[PDB]
Amino acid sequence: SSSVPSQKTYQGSYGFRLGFLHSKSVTCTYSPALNKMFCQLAKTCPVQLWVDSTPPPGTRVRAMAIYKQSQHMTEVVRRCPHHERCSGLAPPQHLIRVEGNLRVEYLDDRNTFRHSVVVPYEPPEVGSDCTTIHYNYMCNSSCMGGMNRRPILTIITLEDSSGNLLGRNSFEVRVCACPGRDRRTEEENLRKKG
Amino acid sequence: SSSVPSQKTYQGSYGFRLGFLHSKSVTCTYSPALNKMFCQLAKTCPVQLWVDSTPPPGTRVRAMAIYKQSQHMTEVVRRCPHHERCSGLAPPQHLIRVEGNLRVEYLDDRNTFRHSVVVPYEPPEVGSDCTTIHYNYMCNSSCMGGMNRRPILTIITLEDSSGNLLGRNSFEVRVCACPGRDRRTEEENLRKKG
DNA sequence: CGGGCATGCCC
DNA sequence: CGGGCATGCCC
Ligand SMILES: *C[C@@H]1C(=O)C2CCN1CC2
Ligand SMILES: *C[C@@H]1C(=O)C2CCN1CC2
Ligand SMILES: *C[C@@H]1C(=O)C2CCN1CC2
Ligand SMILES: *C[C@@H]1C(=O)C2CCN1CC2
Ligand SMILES: *C[C@H]1C(=O)C2CCN1CC2
Ligand SMILES: *C[C@H]1C(=O)C2CCN1CC2
Ligand SMILES: [Zn+2]
Ligand SMILES: [Zn+2]
Repeated sequence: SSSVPSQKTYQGSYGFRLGFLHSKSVTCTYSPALNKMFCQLAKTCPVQLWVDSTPPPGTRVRAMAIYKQSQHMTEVVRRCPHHERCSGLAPPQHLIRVEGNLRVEYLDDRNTFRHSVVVPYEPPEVGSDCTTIHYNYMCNSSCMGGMNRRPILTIITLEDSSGNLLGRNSFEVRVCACPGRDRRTEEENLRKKG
Repeated sequence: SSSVPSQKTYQGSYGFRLGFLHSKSVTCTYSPALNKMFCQLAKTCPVQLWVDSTPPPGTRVRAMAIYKQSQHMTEVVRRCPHHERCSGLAPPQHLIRVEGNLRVEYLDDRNTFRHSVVVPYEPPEVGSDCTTIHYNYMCNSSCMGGMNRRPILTIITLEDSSGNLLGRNSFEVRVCACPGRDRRTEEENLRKKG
């Protein structure tokens, strides 16, 4: 009955976890202490999928944004009117895109109105321990009429072809002009005032 | 042949001049030194019309915004996509509105695509030396996808019913959250660095 | 590139 | 209300 998707971590029977590459001026950088990705708008944000056990054929990987703060959780995260107007398969209203994938699907939920982007799950290549997806966030966190400075979480779910939830993980995202500066600022704030 | 309207002051045979009331946190304030109005979005910005001689019946008062800097003069000044979407008679794309007037006309030029807003000229009441029009600016100067931090001029023209230009005056506008702060900052910059 | 201005807003 | 943070950007 809820229109707010769960953000509860569920690593599940397949041992599903997210991973991030190690990285002022940088195009993205991930803070383990904050569980937070800092990245630039319309630029590659790699996310690694790690599993202990192999998902069944036909498993799908869904990404969805939700506002982090309780006061905004019920509002659908959308692209701002400016970036919606300056717009391949991604509807211009969608914040999150996937690049480099020929089987991407963009979904608008008939009941909750929430946007999500889905690609097939593929196991890592021989010798690799993870699968990397290239996400793109098409607005800054600050965009007026869109996220409007409100932090979001990205929720990544592993789902089988039948719709069973196999795993769920989430990370906070700040899309900003200066990821390196802002990560250092927030980590210092955590140490000094958190 | 030009699509850029003239901004040249032409006080003309009727002795046409603009006037402004004397005024942090203030909703508007005019700087004589800068010939610049500082005002808040969607709030009253009174402009006084002064003439030495009485215009003929059917005279009209037109207001139009142009970008002040040479690099942007040829671009039409428009409302940003966010404020256009969150919108009486004024088309949502128009930056400048007039409130309190039952004969307001909003014009989109067929050839130059520029927006303007027009009201009839009315002489001052007995004992008064000027006529006041209440303008509203529907975006901040900073609005992304609109003025985008670029200064504008407002051009006020007195035109007879036949289309003759009787007078022209202009003033710079900064639409901003804190007119009093920003006026003091710019006037200090003028004294120290201008 | 990094230093520092910008400017709506602080929940 | 004013002090000062915010955060894309400096032409
Ligand atoms: C955004 C990511 C990173 O974390 C670094 C810098 C750019 N990409 C790949 C490596
Ligand atoms: C998660 C794995 C690794 O450890 C490296 C970088 C990303 N994938 C493939 C090789
Ligand atoms: C915006 C104008 C002014 O200059 C002062 C303050 C509010 N209005 C009327 C007087
Ligand atoms: C321009 C005139 C004045 O001097 C005062 C204020 C505005 N109008 C009417 C009275
Ligand atoms: C973040 C900051 C930088 O380091 C360069 C890119 C964006 N911004 C301006 C220059
Ligand atoms: C300009 C500044 C003020 O003085 C109040 C109104 C807008 N802004 C925040 C509070
Ligand atoms: Zn945006
Ligand atoms: Zn606007």
